[PDB]
Amino acid sequence: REVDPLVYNMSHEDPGNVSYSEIGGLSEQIRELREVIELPLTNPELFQRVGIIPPKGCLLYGPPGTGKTLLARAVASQLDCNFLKVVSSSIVDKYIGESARLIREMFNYARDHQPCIIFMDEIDAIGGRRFSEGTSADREIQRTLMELLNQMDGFDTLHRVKMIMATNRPDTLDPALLRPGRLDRKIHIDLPNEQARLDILKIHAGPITKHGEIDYEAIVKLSDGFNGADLRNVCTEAGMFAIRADHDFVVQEDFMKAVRKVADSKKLESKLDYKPV
Amino acid sequence: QSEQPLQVARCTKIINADSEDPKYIINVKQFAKFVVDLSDQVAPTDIEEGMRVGVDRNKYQIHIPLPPKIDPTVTMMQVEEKPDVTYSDVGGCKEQIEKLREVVETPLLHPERFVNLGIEPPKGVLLFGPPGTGKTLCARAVANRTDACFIRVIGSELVQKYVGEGARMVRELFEMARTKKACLIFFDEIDAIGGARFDDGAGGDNEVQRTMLELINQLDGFDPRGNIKVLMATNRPDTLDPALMRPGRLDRKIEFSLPD
Amino acid sequence: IDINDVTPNCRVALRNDSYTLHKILPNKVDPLVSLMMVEKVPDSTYEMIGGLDKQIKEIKEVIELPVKHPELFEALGIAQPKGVLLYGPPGTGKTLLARAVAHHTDCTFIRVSGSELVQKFIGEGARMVRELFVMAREHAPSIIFMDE
Amino acid sequence: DVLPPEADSSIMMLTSDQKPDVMYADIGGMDIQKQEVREAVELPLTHFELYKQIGIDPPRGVLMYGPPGCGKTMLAKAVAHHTTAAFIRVVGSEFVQKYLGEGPRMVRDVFRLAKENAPAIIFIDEIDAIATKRFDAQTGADREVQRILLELLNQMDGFDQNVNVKVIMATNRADTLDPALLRPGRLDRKIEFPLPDRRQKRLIFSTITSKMNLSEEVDLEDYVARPDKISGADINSICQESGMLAVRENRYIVLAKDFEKAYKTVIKKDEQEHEFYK
Amino acid sequence: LRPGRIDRKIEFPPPNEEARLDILKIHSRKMNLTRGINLRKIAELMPGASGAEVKGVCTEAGMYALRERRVHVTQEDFEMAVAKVM
Amino acid sequence: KIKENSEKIKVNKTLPYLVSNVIELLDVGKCAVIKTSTRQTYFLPVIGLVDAEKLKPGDLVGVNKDSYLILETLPTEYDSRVKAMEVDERPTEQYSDIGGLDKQIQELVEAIVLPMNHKEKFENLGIQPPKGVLMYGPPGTGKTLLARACAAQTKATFLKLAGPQLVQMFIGDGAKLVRDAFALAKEKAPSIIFIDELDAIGTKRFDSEKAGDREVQRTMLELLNQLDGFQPNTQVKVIAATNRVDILDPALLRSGRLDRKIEFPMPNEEARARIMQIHSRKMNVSPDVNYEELARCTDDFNGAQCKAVCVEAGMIALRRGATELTHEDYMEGILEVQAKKKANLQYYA
Amino acid sequence: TLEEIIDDNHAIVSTSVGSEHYVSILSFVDKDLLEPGCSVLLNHKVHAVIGVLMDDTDPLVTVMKVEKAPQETYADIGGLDNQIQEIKESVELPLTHPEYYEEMGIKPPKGVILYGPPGTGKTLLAKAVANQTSATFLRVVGSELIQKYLGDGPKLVRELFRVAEEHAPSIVFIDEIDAIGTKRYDSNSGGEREIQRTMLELLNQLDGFDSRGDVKVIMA
Ligand SMILES: Nc1ncnc2c1ncn2[C@@H]1O[C@H](COP(=O)(O)OP(=O)(O)OP(=O)(O)O)[C@@H](O)[C@H]1O
Ligand SMILES: Nc1ncnc2c1ncn2[C@@H]1O[C@H](COP(=O)(O)OP(=O)(O)OP(=O)(O)O)[C@@H](O)[C@H]1O
Ligand SMILES: Nc1ncnc2c1ncn2[C@@H]1O[C@H](COP(=O)(O)OP(=O)(O)OP(=O)(O)O)[C@@H](O)[C@H]1O
Ligand SMILES: Nc1ncnc2c1ncn2[C@@H]1O[C@H](COP(=O)(O)OP(=O)(O)OP(=O)(O)O)[C@@H](O)[C@H]1O
Ligand SMILES: Nc1ncnc2c1ncn2[C@@H]1O[C@H](COP(=O)(O)OP(=O)(O)O)[C@@H](O)[C@H]1O
Ligand SMILES: Nc1ncnc2c1ncn2[C@@H]1O[C@H](COP(=O)(O)OP(=O)(O)O)[C@@H](O)[C@H]1O
Ligand SMILES: [Mg+2]
Ligand SMILES: [Mg+2]
Ligand SMILES: [Mg+2]
Ligand SMILES: [Mg+2]
Ligand SMILES: [Mg+2]
Repeated sequence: REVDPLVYNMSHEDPGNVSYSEIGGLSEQIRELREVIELPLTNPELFQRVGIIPPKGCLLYGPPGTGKTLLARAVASQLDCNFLKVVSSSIVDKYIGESARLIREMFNYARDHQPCIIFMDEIDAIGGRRFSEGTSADREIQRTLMELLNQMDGFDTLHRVKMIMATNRPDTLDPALLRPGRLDRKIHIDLPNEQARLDILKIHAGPITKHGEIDYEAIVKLSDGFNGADLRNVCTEAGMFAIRADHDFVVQEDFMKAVRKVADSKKLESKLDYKPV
Repeated sequence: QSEQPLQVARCTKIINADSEDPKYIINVKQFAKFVVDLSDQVAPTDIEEGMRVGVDRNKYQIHIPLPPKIDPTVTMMQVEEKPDVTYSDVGGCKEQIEKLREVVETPLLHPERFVNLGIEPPKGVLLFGPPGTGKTLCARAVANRTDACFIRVIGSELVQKYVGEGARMVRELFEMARTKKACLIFFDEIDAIGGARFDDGAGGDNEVQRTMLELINQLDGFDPRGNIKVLMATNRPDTLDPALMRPGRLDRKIEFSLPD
Repeated sequence: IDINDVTPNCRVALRNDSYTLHKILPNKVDPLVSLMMVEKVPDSTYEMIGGLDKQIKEIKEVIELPVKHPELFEALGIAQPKGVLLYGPPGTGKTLLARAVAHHTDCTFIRVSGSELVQKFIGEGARMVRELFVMAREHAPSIIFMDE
Repeated sequence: DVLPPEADSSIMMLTSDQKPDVMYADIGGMDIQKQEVREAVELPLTHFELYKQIGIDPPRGVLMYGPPGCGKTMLAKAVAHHTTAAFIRVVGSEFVQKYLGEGPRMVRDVFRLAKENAPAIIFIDEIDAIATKRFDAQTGADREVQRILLELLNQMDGFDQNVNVKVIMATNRADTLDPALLRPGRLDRKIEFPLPDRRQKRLIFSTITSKMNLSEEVDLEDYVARPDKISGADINSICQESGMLAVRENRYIVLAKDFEKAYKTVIKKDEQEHEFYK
Repeated sequence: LRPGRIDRKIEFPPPNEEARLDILKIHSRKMNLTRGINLRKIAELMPGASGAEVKGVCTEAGMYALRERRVHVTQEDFEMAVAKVM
Repeated sequence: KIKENSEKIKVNKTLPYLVSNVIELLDVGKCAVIKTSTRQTYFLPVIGLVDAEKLKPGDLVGVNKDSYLILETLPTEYDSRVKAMEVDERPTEQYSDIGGLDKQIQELVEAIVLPMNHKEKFENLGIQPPKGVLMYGPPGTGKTLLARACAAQTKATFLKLAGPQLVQMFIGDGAKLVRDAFALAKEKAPSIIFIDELDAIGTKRFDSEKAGDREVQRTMLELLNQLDGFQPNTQVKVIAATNRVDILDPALLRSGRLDRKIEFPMPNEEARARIMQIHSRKMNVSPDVNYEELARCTDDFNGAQCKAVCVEAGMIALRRGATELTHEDYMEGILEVQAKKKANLQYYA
Repeated sequence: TLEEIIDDNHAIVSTSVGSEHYVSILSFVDKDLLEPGCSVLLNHKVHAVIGVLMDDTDPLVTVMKVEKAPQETYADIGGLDNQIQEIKESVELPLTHPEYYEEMGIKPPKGVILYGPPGTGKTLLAKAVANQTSATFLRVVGSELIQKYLGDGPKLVRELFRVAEEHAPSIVFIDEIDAIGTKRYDSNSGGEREIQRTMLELLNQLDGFDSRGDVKVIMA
């Protein structure tokens, strides 16, 4: 059976070497994702004994920059079973039926290599709501979506093939896609809380050569409403202040300036609390 | 029996562009892509990596460089027959005529008086006023009196059914104007596509705002706009985008107020 | 082949090399026939209809008489009626009676619904709904039926 | 030459292995839908003589419309498992092919295969992938979809009585279907698959939990008797998450604690419903 | 509604009792009706129903005769069909 | 017989080739499953004249027309639209040509240039350089002008995308454009990518039950993933520019995609005077010009408006014909650039 | 199709399959009536431009043109004496006696609006003018101008007025022009603003840059 060059590179993309130690506030979410992915594919008889078929689909949904793609990269790097990387917008092709054919080939490759995971980043590129008055392009993309839905939970059952789908606009997804049978477990990668912000800030300031006493608690207190990428940018801006001052290190004054700068930058955002259903 | 037909392709890449025997990747539209070489009558420098290569059949090599593609809709916009209206048929707007004449004609007639003082003449005008004041009349007078390529465009002619088709033809219009040495473009009824961008919540006017933004970027962006001078005729100069009204794109706003 | 027999919208065989019309094949399915086959309005008759006899009488007048007897109206001195509208809740016999009267009068019953699935049959570049009138005139007498 | 009418791209299911493992016992509830699908697809395939003798005209096409997760494809799987007639499954999205003419060819092939293997049941999942009502000639993809849909209509119209081929179609969004596909005639009947009532929730809970090993303290009645509009897929998700929690705690018996946590984790639709409107 | 276009406006109200009886007779002509069925009684039992509903009643009476494996549609089948449809 | 073998090989390898792909590379001894631009899939029992272990699924190859045997490996495909939007003839605008923007320059220059030239600072401080620089500004100011100055003074691979260039029909296009642009920037040496008029592509997503801007949303999503997604691209820097960030999607403004969200202000009095001088340096300027007076008169002239003041002052001089401005031609230019509609308000006290 | 003309004896012709052959144009063709978008006859083997086409008109042209004289006449109208006089002065008189206008030194009115309550003889005078006039009568409606896809409304307006010029002298009668306004339809993708752009296209066609030929506009 043919393997498309697309599906080949999908399988062979390098997820860096991200470890679970590089993810902060996400501990419950990490273990839910691992529950869905790893354990059913390593000890598939515990769930048989309990009398269930383990969940198949995960929806990592949350505000931008909360760590969905980082978590997906960590899973891809730290698990062994076959893995298929794909951005849902890089499946779309202008030819007739080409996108649906590509999705069919994705699932055919997954079934051929039985223990497999399929990660679709920013699924709302394809899995958007279906229009009752859309254009021809919208109808083609909806054909692609419905091919995907049939592949997940259509007539032919899926065995040992798991789905992960990352999004930050889950409200726009098709209800058939968000259905419990297709995307079984919808986990919310929410904005870091106090302890999550502390953990992320420590993670991203560990390699920075600090030469003072760092009230990470004060930085976290001023980082209310931030995301993980915002905290990484806080570290980067503290470093920027260091270079601009011509210093080969960082201090708490720099960190405070950086966090206030990022807080000011946050004023240009919009609604972020988007939920499914 | 002597001029063989040539299928039009596009030179995608020039493998080994050095003096060594090069190879050109052509893409015969909707037919196929090939690696080919030049005819011995065609100089290497005559062909770039984006020109319409124009290759023959049968070992696709007999080259003829060929100009950029222009949509028939866009190319059927040059004013071939000049309007029968003159500047003497417009009355009561002497100062408006003087300003519009300056901007559109005088640089295109006596450029020496401008390069002597080192001035960049204003390149962009917005004739705005109530319904019926001499806006289209003055546009027709300019078209009649001008010795240059006059391209009329109607705001409603940039509304097209497929996403990116309005901006596509804006790009084609401006690049055709660029190919021509001295061009006046005239967007009449510019209210159609030129409107202030509003977020809304249902994505209304996204396509018209995209084509307007393409026009904005073509008027003043990361590129020398060329020797193109633009007219914007409107009777609702309150919807036009602030970016469109910026004096980097509409330098010489003229008001066709009701005559005294 | 007499060129007078190659009237537009007819299938014809063309020789492989140097295309040359050398036979008039059986005519393609009429676009109206295809459109009505797609719409699939069930055939009806007055005997299938029951319970609306005064309504049968009125529709009979206004549809049958103008096309069969266009002399009663001329003698009366009134323009032939050309528009009928049928009030009534769903499934009370409006389409049934329209189809029955068309069938009995022998008028070609053209069901207009606005579906884009039949727009190629009406006309490929159908930017106007009046383009059905060429078909209606060709298959006249015609009854164009709309349903809300 | 003329080939045997078995040339086709859409092959029947090899009932030896491709047959689904679902059953009318595994479904549970939805007896109205089960009976309607029976009388539409299964009875006329072994009693068409009785139909003709009592004066009924058997239908071809049932359309199984309804919300997502209510049991359309599951009932299709059960019908495929139990039926003793040929079964040709296909997805509406599979009929759209790059090669122009393929897809009308595929529709012809599926219907020819069904006719030559009669009694047969065709099953098109997500019919609204090709049965949409808005078509934009001048786009190519929609022209091909129009050709596919018209070929499908022609095939179903060309099935006179005495032919044992029953069409079944599935769609979450039936409002977007073209009315012609549903047109009174030998084109379609309609069955609804709505969100189950409270007693249907009870039946689905019972059937899904019969396969698990619950502790005697569960009392699924408390969960059944709640004011939530949740599908059979939602009930399966609730039971599945309860089992997942039991596995997490390393137990092989599911507890009321597990079911409580699973229900609160799965049915999280609670939001808004402002109290001043009532 | 301008009084110059719709040359005639006909009204198809919901069928009367007699109209419902006529519709029921027409739509039952096409089934095995056991001798002596009170189609008038069925029409009376189904008031305020359209011809489509009458046809559905006939079809469901046939379906009930099918469910009780039998060759002739009967009064009981018509009664149950009316009850189910309405 | 090396000579004659090479002669036969060259005879078979004469142009023109048909360019195909290497979609699959099977082992049976290695064989190819190439797909050729005539849209034809041919299985090659013998790969051909190119090394088998140099071909990977999807790469572009040259093939004999008739034998369909791979003859060469060709460079990667970049839409002639993504190659035509690369800067070859560099702009010429020193930072001195910029007016009231000094902090904004410093910020951009830092975030873009410094990680390119002085990466050692970042490495020794243990920092990740800032990724994206978004230049908000009112319809005026110096966003595109600063982009031009950066492209002129950077000496790197500059790729000017513009917004409405990436919005196409033929679903998949636009996303392909963005992918090709970022891939070209990646293959080239250190490179900047300038998104002119970002709001054309980055408009916020919405939920709609009847219709929506789904294709542009998909292209924006591809851009989002390219900026900060599964595959880190730390060698291609991105500077976007826009007039309305209230339009842009939140996922496009997040840190990691566009972290230095610079804001270009209305020029102050000194900034306006400096812009006047910058655009009057090349004219025949009179020695009595109170540029501070002109700046005070400007009063919220934002961007070009000052250049337009200078140009229209030159035009006003040109009416008479002279070598002078005498801060009356500039006064008239300010008057005619204010664009105040004519009125007969001379009855005011 | 003829995509573009490069010079005499050369042109780019798009074959039905999409190929874009750059080919010579022989002396046979008039080197006239050739504008981008036109149909062209191409030699099968060499694809040389050897003829032109479009001798047929489009279904839109056929439907718009009134290839008939309505039986109603000015004598069949009673009471609209002044309205008949003015509409005649606008549409018929300049066609039957251009000498009056040419000697007076004025151009006739370009358009006329027939405005009145629901039923007063507006379309009746349109019918009478069509019956008596020697110009080609093109009838359109406002709801008939309201199109479905974005850009179809303006395209239809442009096509209608181009047909009017091609068949000039012509009278373009737009009945119920307020239908482009008052009525709202879901088929219209763009909606109110696409309606506005269609109206703007009508504005340009009625009085815009392009010089009109002999096309008198009646609008009810
Ligand atoms: N929980 C976290 N712990 C550590 N780093 C985080 C976390 N969340 C985000 N980041 C940082 O954010 C950047 C990557 O974010 P990521 O791509 O995972 O976001 P996302 O949630 O998928 O958002 P988007 O909706 O924009 O795609 C990296 O800098 C990563 O370090
Ligand atoms: N100032 C003027 N001098 C002479 N004729 C004029 C003048 N203004 C209008 N006209 C007459 O009116 C017509 C010109 O109007 P024009 O088409 O230019 O209007 P416009 O200002 O562009 O309005 P619209 O908003 O309706 O497009 C011609 O008939 C011309 O004779
Ligand atoms: N009535 C039911 N009884 C038991 N389980 C059910 C029932 N309905 C649905 N399910 C469960 O839901 C899943 C089956 O969903 P199915 O594919 O039948 O949905 P559908 O109604 O066709 O919807 P869609 O088209 O949105 O996928 C399986 O988990 C099945 O266990
Ligand atoms: N601070 C400044 N110093 C010098 N020239 C300036 C300045 N601000 C604007 N300009 C002038 O503005 C014109 C170009 O403006 P530019 O393209 O930079 O605007 P922008 O910020 O991209 O805005 P937009 O595209 O919304 O109109 C040039 O004349 C440039 O000289
Ligand atoms: N007056 C009637 N007599 C007999 N049958 C009727 C009558 N009215 C409706 N029907 C039946 O109802 C069904 C649907 O009627 P239909 O023609 O759709 O009515 P409408 O056009 O008002 O919806 C038809 O199958 C028809 O047999
Ligand atoms: N003198 C008249 N005044 C008004 N209506 C008349 C006159 N003579 C005839 N009619 C009738 O009026 C109808 C035309 O009305 P019309 O002008 O179309 O009204 P509207 O256009 O406002 O709907 C025709 O059916 C015609 O027979
Ligand atoms: Mg992500
Ligand atoms: Mg005008
Ligand atoms: Mg299903
Ligand atoms: Mg700019
Ligand atoms: Mg009228």
